[PDB]
Amino acid sequence: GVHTFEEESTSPVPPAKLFKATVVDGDELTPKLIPAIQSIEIVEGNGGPGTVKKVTAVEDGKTSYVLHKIDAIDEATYTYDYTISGGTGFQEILEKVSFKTKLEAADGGSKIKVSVTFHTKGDAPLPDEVHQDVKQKSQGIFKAIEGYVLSN
Ligand SMILES: O=S(=O)(O)c1cccc2cccc(Nc3ccccc3)c12
Ligand SMILES: O=S(=O)(O)c1cccc2cccc(Nc3ccccc3)c12
Ligand SMILES: O=S(=O)(O)c1cccc2cccc(Nc3ccccc3)c12
Ligand SMILES: O=S(=O)(O)c1cccc2cccc(Nc3ccccc3)c12
Ligand SMILES: O=S(=O)(O)c1cccc2cccc(Nc3ccccc3)c12
Repeated sequence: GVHTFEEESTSPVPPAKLFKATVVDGDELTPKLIPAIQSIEIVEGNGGPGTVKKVTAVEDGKTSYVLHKIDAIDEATYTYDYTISGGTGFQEILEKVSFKTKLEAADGGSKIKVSVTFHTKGDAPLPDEVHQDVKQKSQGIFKAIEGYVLSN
């Protein structure tokens, strides 16, 4: 089953700085800022579309990973589209979740435009708990980096 959500939020950080921290320096900063995430390793490609990253994390003493695949990336338009799937750490009811993110200038800061598509196994509805967990983690990473950028 396919479940789509669209959201907008704002940041006081201007788009080039926010894009650089979250997308270009994200693989270095995320493990430093999020206790559970141990590493983000490129397993295929060189940072362009098709690049696959292995994200390893620890929870309740156990180690697992998921795969992050770049669908599109363009620095000039602050565009970053990526898919989370597979590995040993992914939500059981999900085949994949695809993200389309875009920043634009707003009021000295950034407007953030997101489109999120959950692909559930078979014809399963998206449980509230799975929506909530993917959203909290997505927000957590983005907002940990944003706070870091504000501190510097
Ligand atoms: O929980 S997931 O829904 O995959 C998830 C969804 C959205 C963003 C995520 C970012 C990093 C790690 C995740 N999970 C993860 C879990 C265990 C080990 C490694 C990564 C993320
Ligand atoms: O949502 S339901 O209407 O039961 C449902 C309806 C139709 C197909 C479903 C397939 C898998 C899991 C479900 N439920 C489920 C229940 C608890 C937790 C996670 C998924 C499905
Ligand atoms: O939560 S939001 O404020 O849009 C948000 C804020 C900042 C960064 C985000 C990155 C990915 C998805 C989001 N939203 C999202 C929406 C539904 C499900 C999962 C994530 C992000
Ligand atoms: O902790 S929980 O709400 O369970 C939580 C569980 C899973 C993912 C989370 C992502 C961001 C923030 C949380 N809360 C949080 C609460 C206090 C300080 C920092 C983060 C998340
Ligand atoms: O991760 S902390 O452990 O604080 C940390 C530890 C050691 C050095 C740090 C340098 C800059 C920012 C941090 N964190 C940070 C995160 C969000 C907002 C402001 C600062 C640093």
